[PDB]
Amino acid sequence: IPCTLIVVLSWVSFWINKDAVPARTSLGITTVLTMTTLSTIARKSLPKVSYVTAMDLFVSVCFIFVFSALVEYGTLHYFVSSQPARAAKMDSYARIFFPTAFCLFNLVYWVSYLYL
Amino acid sequence: MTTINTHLRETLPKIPYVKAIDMYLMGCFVFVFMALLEYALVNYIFFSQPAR
Amino acid sequence: SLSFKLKRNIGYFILQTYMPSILITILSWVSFWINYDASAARVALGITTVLTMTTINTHLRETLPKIPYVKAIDMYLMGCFVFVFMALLEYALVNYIFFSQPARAAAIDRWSRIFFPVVFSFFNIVYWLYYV
Amino acid sequence: VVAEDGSRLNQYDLLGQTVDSGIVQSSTGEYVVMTTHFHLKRKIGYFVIQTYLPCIMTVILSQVSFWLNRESVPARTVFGVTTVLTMTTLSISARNSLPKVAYATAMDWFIAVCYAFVFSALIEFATVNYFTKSQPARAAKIDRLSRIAFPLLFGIFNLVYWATYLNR
Amino acid sequence: ALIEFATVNYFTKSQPARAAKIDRLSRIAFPLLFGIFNLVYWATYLNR
Amino acid sequence: NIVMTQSPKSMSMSVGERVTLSCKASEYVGTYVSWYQQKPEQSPKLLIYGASNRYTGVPDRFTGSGSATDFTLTIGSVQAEDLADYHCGQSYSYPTFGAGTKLEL
Ligand SMILES: *[C@@H]1O[C@H](CO)[C@@H](O[C@@H]2O[C@H](CO)[C@@H](O[C@@H]3O[C@H](CO[C@H]4O[C@H](CO)[C@@H](O)[C@H](O)[C@@H]4O)[C@@H](O)[C@H](O[C@H]4O[C@H](CO)[C@@H](O)[C@H](O)[C@@H]4O)[C@@H]3O)[C@H](O)[C@H]2NC(C)=O)[C@H](O)[C@H]1NC(C)=O
Ligand SMILES: CCCCCCCCCCCCCCCCCC(=O)OC[C@@H](COP(=O)(O)OC[C@@H](N)C(=O)O)OC(=O)CCCCCCCCCCCCCCC
Ligand SMILES: Cc1ccc(-n2c(-c3ccccc3)nc3ccccc3c2=O)cc1
Repeated sequence: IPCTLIVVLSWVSFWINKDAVPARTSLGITTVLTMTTLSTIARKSLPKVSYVTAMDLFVSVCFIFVFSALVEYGTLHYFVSSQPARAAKMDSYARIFFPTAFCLFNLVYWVSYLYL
Repeated sequence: MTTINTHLRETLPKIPYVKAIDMYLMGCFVFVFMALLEYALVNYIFFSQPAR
Repeated sequence: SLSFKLKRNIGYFILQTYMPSILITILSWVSFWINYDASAARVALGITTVLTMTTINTHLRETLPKIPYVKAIDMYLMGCFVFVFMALLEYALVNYIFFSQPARAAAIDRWSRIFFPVVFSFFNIVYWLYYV
Repeated sequence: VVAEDGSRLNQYDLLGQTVDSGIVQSSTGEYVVMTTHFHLKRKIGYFVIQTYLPCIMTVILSQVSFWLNRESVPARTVFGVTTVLTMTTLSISARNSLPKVAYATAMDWFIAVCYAFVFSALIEFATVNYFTKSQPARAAKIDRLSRIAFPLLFGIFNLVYWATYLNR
Repeated sequence: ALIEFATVNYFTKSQPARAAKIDRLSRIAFPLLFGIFNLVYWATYLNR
Repeated sequence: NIVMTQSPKSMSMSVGERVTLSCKASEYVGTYVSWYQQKPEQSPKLLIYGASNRYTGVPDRFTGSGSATDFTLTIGSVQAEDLADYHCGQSYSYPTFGAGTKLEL
């Protein structure tokens, strides 16, 4: 629950006005630090095994999602100066491609692991 | 970087020398610090030369 | 029966929990010297101060037992947190009336500059005469 | 006699040993006591990396905020608050390794001076911002003086501290 | 609260009246609902 | 080795007075210094062992003190039979002796 809630919090950035740079930057980076703290705790639950468990695959995918949101904002802001239409449509495209990808990953993950 | 180092140092004992992981964390810190100093330099000198 | 009367030395706690929170409250007061035109700066000060106080508390409580009643150190930390929170709420009040009437907003900032340190000193005197 | 390979000391160095013999008067009589003293010198490396370098780094970062433009109030405010927060975290962390003694150690004094420098930098910024838009000349002058004074004072303090604590 | 601010910012500079309306409604709704929840929660876990 | 510097080289005092002989150790010797009285054409006699411990048959006026590197032997109210040489030695390590101290009137 905390990891997915952090992921949706990262999504929230896609609706913030593209002009407010400090707001969205801080949103993304704070999401990242919260993600790393959560990963540390979750892995600290169990012994130090070198292989990948189902829990830390989930946490790693959540971290990738938050990182994707932050880098996406960075690229959008960079393209503002070059091409306005590119960034304008990029925001809306991300708004849909992020939640759909997360729902799809959830479906795959839970189907594979619960039915095993 | 500070909090990652903090969480790491808890597990190990207190040894006088630097471990490979400690040297890696130092390097990553120094790179982040240098990026911050790069922005500091850019901001200091921008008002004079916008091209520099 | 052999009994011992132990008096606890306080210097360690001055170094560990009392001085940091006092300094964090002093930091909180800086917000009133910053122009009330700046929202990001003042909110940064207030929020960072609140969170630093919470960090002080969380690190402190990890070394005591789960006790029902309020300890004196708990009283001090709660009061300091209330002071930091009041600084943040005062800034919010200023920001609510910034555009409509900057004169009264400046008056409120000035009064805060005067009366946060004074009320803090009164609270400190009450606290340190109640226990000491 | 101490065995050559027999050292389980992580944080200390065994300089040598001393023996003596004496007498102690107890409540049951006069007893011979044999004493050995093992002389140990603590290794500073762990504490250098874990406290001294972070504190110096936070001081450097706090002073780097002077070179920023006065037209960036949020940025310098973030610098000040985050440096103070880092100093508080470091001060809470440092003591956790030592017993809860009632006096200040050399590390405590170093951290106190570093906290003072971070706090002073933030107050200098507050003053500069206060004098901005009314007396810009004064604000710029004090910022320019600070850019030299703060690093030099920190360096002089470091020289004195290390000289007086590495020669005792 | 975060979602409400996001909605306000989305609707700002396009429908300012709507943004002001939702903001001034939330200012009364959120404390009221939190107080109602607190009262119910404490009444049900203490009257027991 | 461990050098035991004994001073003064010589000294004279009448009968009835208090004197203090001193012996300095180079390194640390703990309380492992002994004091010896050697009358002319005779073998040494142990007076003080440990650092402050009168050997059996030693009058109560002789008394030793000191620890670590500094040691002293105070002869309170010297008599006429206290004229001799006085050697300090350390037994912390392989023994070393001070150069000696002659006592005249
Ligand atoms: C740490 O904590 C412990 C435990 O709480 C304390 O120990 C208590 O110490 C006090 C005083 O040292 C003890 O009180 C003493 O009780 C004695 C017996 O009481 C009988 O007589 C009284 C009436 O006088 C009856 O009410 C009672 O029921 C008993 O029948 C008294 O004799 C003692 O002297 C009293 O009387 C004489 C009369 O000449 C007076 O001069 C005295 O001043 C005094 O009034 C005294 O009252 C108490 O009992 C202890 N507790 C326990 C559980 O034993 C330690 O004091 C406390 N501090 C430290 C440093 O350890
Ligand atoms: C592990 C569990 C974690 C779960 C986390 C997920 C949380 C999901 C929780 C999701 C709930 C999020 C609530 C925040 C949304 C704010 C309202 C909004 O965005 O839309 C309302 C809009 C529609 O009306 P209009 O358009 O203004 O009409 C006039 C004209 N424009 C026209 O349409 O003609 O404006 C309003 O009316 C504002 C009143 C609602 C404010 C909040 C009260 C309810 C919640 C108040 C407080 C909510 C309580 C929540 C707690 C239960
Ligand atoms: C292994 C290791 C140990 C310490 C640090 N560290 C360094 C720091 C100090 C010198 C060189 C590189 C980083 N600064 C800091 C500044 C502020 C807060 C924490 C740190 C910190 O935790 C990073 C990694």
